[PDB]
Amino acid sequence: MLIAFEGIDGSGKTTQAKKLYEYLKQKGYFVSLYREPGGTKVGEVLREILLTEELDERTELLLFEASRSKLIEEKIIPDLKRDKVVILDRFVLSTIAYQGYGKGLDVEFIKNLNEFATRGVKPDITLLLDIPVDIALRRLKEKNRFENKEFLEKVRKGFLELAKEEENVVVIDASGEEEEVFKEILRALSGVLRV
Amino acid sequence: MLIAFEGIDGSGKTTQAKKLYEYLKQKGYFVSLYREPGGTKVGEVLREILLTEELDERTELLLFEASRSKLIEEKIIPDLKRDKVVILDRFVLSTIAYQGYGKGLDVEFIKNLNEFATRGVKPDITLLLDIPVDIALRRLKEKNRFENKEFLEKVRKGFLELAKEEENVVVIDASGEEEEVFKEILRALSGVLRV
Repeated sequence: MLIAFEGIDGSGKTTQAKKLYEYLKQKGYFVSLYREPGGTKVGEVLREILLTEELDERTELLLFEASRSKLIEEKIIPDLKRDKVVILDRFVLSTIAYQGYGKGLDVEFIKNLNEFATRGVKPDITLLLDIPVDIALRRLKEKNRFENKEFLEKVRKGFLELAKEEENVVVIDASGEEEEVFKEILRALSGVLRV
Repeated sequence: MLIAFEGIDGSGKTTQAKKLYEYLKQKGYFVSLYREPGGTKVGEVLREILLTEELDERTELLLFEASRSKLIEEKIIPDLKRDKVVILDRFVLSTIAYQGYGKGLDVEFIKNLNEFATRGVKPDITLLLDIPVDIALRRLKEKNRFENKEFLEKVRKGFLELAKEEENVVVIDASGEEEEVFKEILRALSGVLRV
């Protein structure tokens, strides 16, 4: 069982992912929660580089994938083997939406690169937290984060197109309040998990 | 015109601001140098409060802003009208980096409050003296004053985040020696002030 949250910054991926983690453990499941990039010793150091160093979009993409690669081989695959419910804050769709639709890199090449890093491991379900950029931005400012509106509009559209073209993605209206967004997530999850 | 020095404690703001004051004065400009908080009679009164009283972060911000308001209308605006070169040891950027990224207050609100206190008066150029926190702390320690490392790391990052989108902000590598740093400041200044 692999559950992946996707969506633009400010969509509430980290908060909802944590809510789900606590919720499922309480129900008796063995669960893991990882963030991308990061999640492993090597992955976290790369996270630093990515968020502090001046990088061209290509080196950036390669570093995101190397982090993903390490996380997959070191923790995700072994977790799934032990029947743990793995929850990901961000995953493959975001790489495509940001690097592809946002920065202009080739989507098929990104898909091929994602495939390589994850050894073909895909989510049983992907929760796309959709939300208008303006609301996402307000929420980010509350945490003193300021993102590029123009860039995010492109990324938002990218996610929505991806939600149509591929398997197991449920679009969640993440514009509402926390508990309501979370309840909508549980309902989408009732289709793969019994809650 | 107005020149502002910004940066964490130990980045050499006071030392370099004084050096610039001397250099400009010898060149023939009529110069004024003020340090916040303070600069006025009421400001000093607020300065002691800020230094000798337990205050929540919101009250602290309002008193800083009040000292700035008084200094702006009593000295700075009149100085600028008289074509005096005004040099500031600390200014609006520091308030944002410290109270916002440092203590967690709303960055957007702080910027708005900055604007109100200054009546819109902004620097022709802002010199952000960037330096690694451990180096600044070393320098502060040799003066036998100690600052919070965890806090400054947040503040330092804050200053750099601001430097990316705030107007007329020049990042000076303040990790160098005194004369080479001042040389950099003078080069940075040549773009707005033909000394």
